[PDB]
Amino acid sequence: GKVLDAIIQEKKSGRIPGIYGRLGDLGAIDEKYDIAISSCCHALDYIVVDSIDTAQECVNFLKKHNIGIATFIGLDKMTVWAKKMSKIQTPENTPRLFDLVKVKNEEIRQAFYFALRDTLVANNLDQATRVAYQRDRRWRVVTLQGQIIEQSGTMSGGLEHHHHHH
Amino acid sequence: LQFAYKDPEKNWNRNSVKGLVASLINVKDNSTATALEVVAGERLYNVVVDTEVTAKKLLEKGELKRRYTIIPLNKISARCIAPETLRVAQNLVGPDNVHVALSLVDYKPELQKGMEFVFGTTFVCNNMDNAKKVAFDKRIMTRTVTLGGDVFDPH
Repeated sequence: GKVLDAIIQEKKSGRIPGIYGRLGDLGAIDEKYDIAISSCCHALDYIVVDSIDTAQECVNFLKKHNIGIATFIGLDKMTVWAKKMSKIQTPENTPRLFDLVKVKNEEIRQAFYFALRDTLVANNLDQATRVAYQRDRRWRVVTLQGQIIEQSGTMSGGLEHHHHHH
Repeated sequence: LQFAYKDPEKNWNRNSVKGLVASLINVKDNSTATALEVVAGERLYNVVVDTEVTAKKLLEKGELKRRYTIIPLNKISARCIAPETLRVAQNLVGPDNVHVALSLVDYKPELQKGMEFVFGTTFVCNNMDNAKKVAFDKRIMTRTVTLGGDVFDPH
């Protein structure tokens, strides 16, 4: 949208150093998981920058020019995840979305862990229900069809046939 | 407007579907409705059902007309405001001036866990000064809504 466009111009021009871009543009995933990740991870639309100072500069820029608002991730705040990304045992060995993200920049990988955490992806709602509702741990689960079981236990879905609307 | 669906299968027990949250609550005092609406937000249009099996069958076979979020009573698990947190809040701004939102609504007892999820995790305060005091207190750190409908959320 207009907001991301404006920020990207500040990056490309070099006026605001330190901008990386929209988080979802900074990694890749197998197309099989496109609906899942788009449905469950709004943080993919956050804008990654090097530091809190750069974030504040972008916030100030957007406001000064009546452009709008965005949410920012500063890589400087992501280092807390450095030792927290190792694979874990999951119900039915269901994949963790985070582990499916392909990215070479290790700082950006930390941002992906912040965004996705231990969200799992299940093949269908049948499996999602088995996986989510463990006695010892409520897992956040998204299906390949974009249905979501939140840790609270709510279950969301419907009108999947319009996911690919033009 | 009621929740509408196609029976997911034969011999469907309609009692398994309770309906939209908004249709299941009775506000105790109309002067708190503005606050409660803000507390619930889009959760007013979550659908309450008995179990995760019923939820799954509706989502898959109910021919639902939009994306719905369903609250299955047998699995829903709120992270509620604890009694100690309320005690601290009351001592901070006065017991007349802060309530757990849940205490402001009536509903059938079978719905308890669903209502704890919608209303049991937010405070309602009389005014902005008190709402800010409660919400951001290091001992409380809990979303708070004023009777005027303003929101203060430490997160």
